[PDB]
Amino acid sequence: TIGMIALDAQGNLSGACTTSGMAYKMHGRVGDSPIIGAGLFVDNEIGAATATGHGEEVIRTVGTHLVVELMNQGRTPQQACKEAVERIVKIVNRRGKNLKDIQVGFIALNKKGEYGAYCIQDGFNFAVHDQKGNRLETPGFALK
Amino acid sequence: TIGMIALDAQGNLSGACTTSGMAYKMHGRVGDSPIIGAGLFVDNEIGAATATGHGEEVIRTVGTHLVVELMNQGRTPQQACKEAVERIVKIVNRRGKNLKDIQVGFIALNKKGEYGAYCIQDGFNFAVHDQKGNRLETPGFALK
Amino acid sequence: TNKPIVLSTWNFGLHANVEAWKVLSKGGKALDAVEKGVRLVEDDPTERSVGYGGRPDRDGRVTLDACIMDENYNIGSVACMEHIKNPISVARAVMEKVMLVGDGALEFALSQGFKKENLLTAESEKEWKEWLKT
Amino acid sequence: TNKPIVLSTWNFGLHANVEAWKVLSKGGKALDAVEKGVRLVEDDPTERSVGYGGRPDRDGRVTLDACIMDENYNIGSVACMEHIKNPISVARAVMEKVMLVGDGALEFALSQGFKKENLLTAESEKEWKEWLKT
Repeated sequence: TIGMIALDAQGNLSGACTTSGMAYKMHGRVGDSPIIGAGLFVDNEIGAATATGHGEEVIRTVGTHLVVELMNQGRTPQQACKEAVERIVKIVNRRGKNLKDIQVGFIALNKKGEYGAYCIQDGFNFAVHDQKGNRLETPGFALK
Repeated sequence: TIGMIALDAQGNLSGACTTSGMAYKMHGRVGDSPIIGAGLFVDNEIGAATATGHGEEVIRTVGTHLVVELMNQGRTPQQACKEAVERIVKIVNRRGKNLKDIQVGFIALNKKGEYGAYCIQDGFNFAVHDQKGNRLETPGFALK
Repeated sequence: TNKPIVLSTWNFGLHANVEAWKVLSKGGKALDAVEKGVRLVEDDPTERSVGYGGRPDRDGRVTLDACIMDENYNIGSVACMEHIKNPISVARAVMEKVMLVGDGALEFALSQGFKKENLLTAESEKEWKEWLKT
Repeated sequence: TNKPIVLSTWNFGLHANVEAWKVLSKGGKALDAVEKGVRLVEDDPTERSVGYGGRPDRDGRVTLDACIMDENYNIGSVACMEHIKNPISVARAVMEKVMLVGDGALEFALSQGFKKENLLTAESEKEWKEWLKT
């Protein structure tokens, strides 16, 4: 999967999410990537977010809509991604599952061009390009 | 479409949404009804909601997740349906569309068994069954 | 706490709620109640916006969409599924065995013991053909 | 305000961002930037989680999923679509002409001028056949 979100020179947000899905999935299997609350959400009055990972968990938590509503409530993009990850962590536990068996990463942007990310497990990076250049950055993770 | 949400004697929530979708749709068209942000959302710690109306609109606003999140913040089920529709009216306006062409509404139930409903336009109704029996109620609506 | 309680959409909701209440009033699970409730409408060919009533797509194919969600964040969904009268129950089997679409949804349904049925009623066929003329 | 700016997931977002920046640095629209950026990875047969080169489903079918959202709540989505290399662009066509799946998504794609292509690379076909052996 790749998810991509941008803020342009006009101050407008947009995003895209595209995937081939889980290798060797059952025919007709769809994950979170084409689902507007889940793999991608954009509200031009607030911010944008995109996700990747185990599709099942992003879907079950409607994750990017959550990240954007958190930004709406006053969280920074980084805080929003973190709190959304922490909700998946609590649900995984409530389900009696093992956190090691799931990976989700969120990235987020607000109107001001602030940005942030958080993920379940180490090993997820994201790329950010602004007028200072293109950088590969490594966000915080829950599973320590 | 029918959407149905329930709170059982153990205090647990569940929901179901099933449809034949828009009459004479393009082949392959999917609306809100099978999408966990959109036609239906359940969080057993908080509440449940299910949607009515134009499927495309419920998908773009991730409407039932929004309702449940509003309940999470402490809105009553009626307040959360109302605020969800009000946010949505604002989006319809931002899009340059006519409210008259758009129906979106919601029914919701919290962990205490309080319930609520709201819609853009008059004419929707919903059925409620508790120990006072079964009855068809008409909710508030935005387009006066 | 007002429990048990069930809500559903539209006037056919009133009728589905009677079936839900058969489960809920005896202390049954919300998940079983909601499944039973909406299957009433799926099964009724005179309910033309759900299941075996349902008005076909422009090519004349009845394609159904359903999802289900339980009390512990389990989910199942099927979309654009043909020939199965009770997509809620297919969604339930997805949830127990998260989203399938099109031919794949039907294949999984068949593997779980559901049977193919012709969901296009004479009435729906008739109405489809009038719409094709306009 | 820090603008323009683009974020993308995973290390292949680094080179995807360079493509997106060709639009953004010239004052172009976010929508066009994110479509060009992810298309670069769709096109890459070496990136086996996106588009061309994607590892197929268990039956050997490369099925793709994508969605797009602009700055004014316009959305388009395709899921389980075969034979079209750039599903983001079909999704954009859905959005401008909200969700199509399976054969129907392909039929719409072909109607908008997209072309049928074999998305299964020799490498992907061979690893899929090796996966079957287990």
